[PDB]
Order: sequence, then structure tokens, then C-alpha cells
Amino acid sequence: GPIDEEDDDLVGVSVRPKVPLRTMSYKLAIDMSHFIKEKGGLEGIYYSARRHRILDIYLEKEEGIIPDWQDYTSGPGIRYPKTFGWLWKLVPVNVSSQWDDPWGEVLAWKFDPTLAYTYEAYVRYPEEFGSKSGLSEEEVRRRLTARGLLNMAD
Repeated sequence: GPIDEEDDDLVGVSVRPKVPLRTMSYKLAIDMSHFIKEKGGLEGIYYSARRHRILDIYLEKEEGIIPDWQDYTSGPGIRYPKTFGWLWKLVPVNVSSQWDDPWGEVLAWKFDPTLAYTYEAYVRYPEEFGSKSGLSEEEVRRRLTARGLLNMAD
């Protein structure tokens, strides 16, 4: 590897998997969506922050994906994937998870093949994309504050 690896004064050891790192593309997101679907990893599985991390770590291990792609829209309601090509959304379960979610909803993962062609997250919640929202900074602020997302607006 790089010559830094031969530093006798090198401190610690990297906990990063020995895979070449890469950013989640639409292509990779489609492939990983179908892989997870075929393996049965997520369909109808209750959402949790720990399972969110497990998936991030798993995809970095197997495919070197840098784990900053799995962002879903804030909600409440269906939480749409903000990385276009990821075919998995979070769906509120109406009982007759809850402590993780800022809106207090019970959420479950759901496969949606229409997410390969419709960028639902950007269509419905452009304000959650900041400077890439296609809206003025003040309109981003207005829409976020109206939804109660003051931290995101700031």
C-alpha cells in the first residue's frame, strides 16, 4: 500500500475494511437494492437506527461503499430515499423503532421499484436538499421551518 503504511511511528490501526472506497452511484444503488431484495434483508423489516448502521457497514464491507448514502426524507409519513437509485423506503406502520424516529412513527422498510424512475424524495421535499433544491435560500428556510425542521433549516 501507500508508503505511509511503512511508517514505524504509525499510530493505531485502521478499522476500515481493506476494500477500495467508492461513492454510491445510481447504478450501485440499483444493484444493491435488488441484491438486498433477493437476499430478503429488508422487505417488511422494522426500521431501526442499528439496522440502518448494519446495512451501511455491510455495504462498505462487501462493495466498499462509503456509508453516507443512506439518507431518507425527514417525514412524517413515507421516508423516501434521497440517493436516487436506492429502491428502499421507510413506511409508517399503523399499530393497534418508535423511540428512534423523531416523529415517533413505527417504520418498516419497503421495496418500491417505481423509485428507479421517479425521484420521489426530490419531487416532494426539495427543501431537504439545500443549495441543490432549485429553491431560493429563503424558500428552503420557509418550507423547512413550517415543517418544524428548525435544525435542518439552520
